[PDB]
Amino acid sequence: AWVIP
Amino acid sequence: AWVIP
Amino acid sequence: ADSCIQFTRHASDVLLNLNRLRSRDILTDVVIVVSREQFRAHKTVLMACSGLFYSIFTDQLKCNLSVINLDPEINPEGFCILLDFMYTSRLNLREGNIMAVMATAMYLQMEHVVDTCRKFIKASE
Amino acid sequence: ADSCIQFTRHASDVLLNLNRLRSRDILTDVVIVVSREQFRAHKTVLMACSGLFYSIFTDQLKCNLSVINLDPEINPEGFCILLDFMYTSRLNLREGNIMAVMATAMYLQMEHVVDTCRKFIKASE
Ligand SMILES: [Cl-]
Ligand SMILES: [Cl-]
Repeated sequence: AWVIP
Repeated sequence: AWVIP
Repeated sequence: ADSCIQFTRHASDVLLNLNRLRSRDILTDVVIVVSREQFRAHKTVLMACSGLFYSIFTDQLKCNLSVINLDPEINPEGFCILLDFMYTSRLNLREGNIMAVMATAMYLQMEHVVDTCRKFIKASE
Repeated sequence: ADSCIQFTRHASDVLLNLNRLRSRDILTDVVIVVSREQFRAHKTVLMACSGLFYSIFTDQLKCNLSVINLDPEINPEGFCILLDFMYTSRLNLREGNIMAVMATAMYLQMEHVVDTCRKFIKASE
């Protein structure tokens, strides 16, 4: 996997 | 984009 | 073949176009009903994202249904957030919805979402 | 929302599962016929990848067809390579098939494939 897009 | 996977 | 080249952006462009089809209501083939809230979707996208929908639409009788009613305990906003995630890879996870999103992801059998929800909850405990 | 988190692998996992559905012939809803070779596929994936199929399946009459016959000049192997690319992001581009793949991609309106074909041809000239 999860990220800040 | 195109790459060698 | 081991001689293939790969277009990096292809899978995300396909997903972006499937979402466009959903917004324009093109070739949607099922209505998911969540406590009287209705959501139109594509069965193949639901099956590709959710273990529950994979089980539903591979059943010889349910594969033909045009309406699927979810358990009344499922929160419609939680389902909406998960359906948006299926079509975009983006999860609108907030303090006010995390419990509903986690419970909905457990029911839909969306393990990566359950995992991030557990991590965010553990961080706040 | 601007507060979303994103699962990087989601779009490729969705595409991998749509390909699995295609291999198992699950919920395929159209047969594409190319010089008597038949290919089963999902209309939504075809529309998401090809400008030609987007135009076809948004037509009020053709959207309902279960068989689509392509122009007899289209090479079945070229179509097969492009259909595999639609479902996997991988293009099996070889000296022996590049002209057929390029011509098929021009017909299907798959501009990124046309572009790489032009580059590979230009490199060999
Ligand atoms: Cl997931
Ligand atoms: Cl393309």
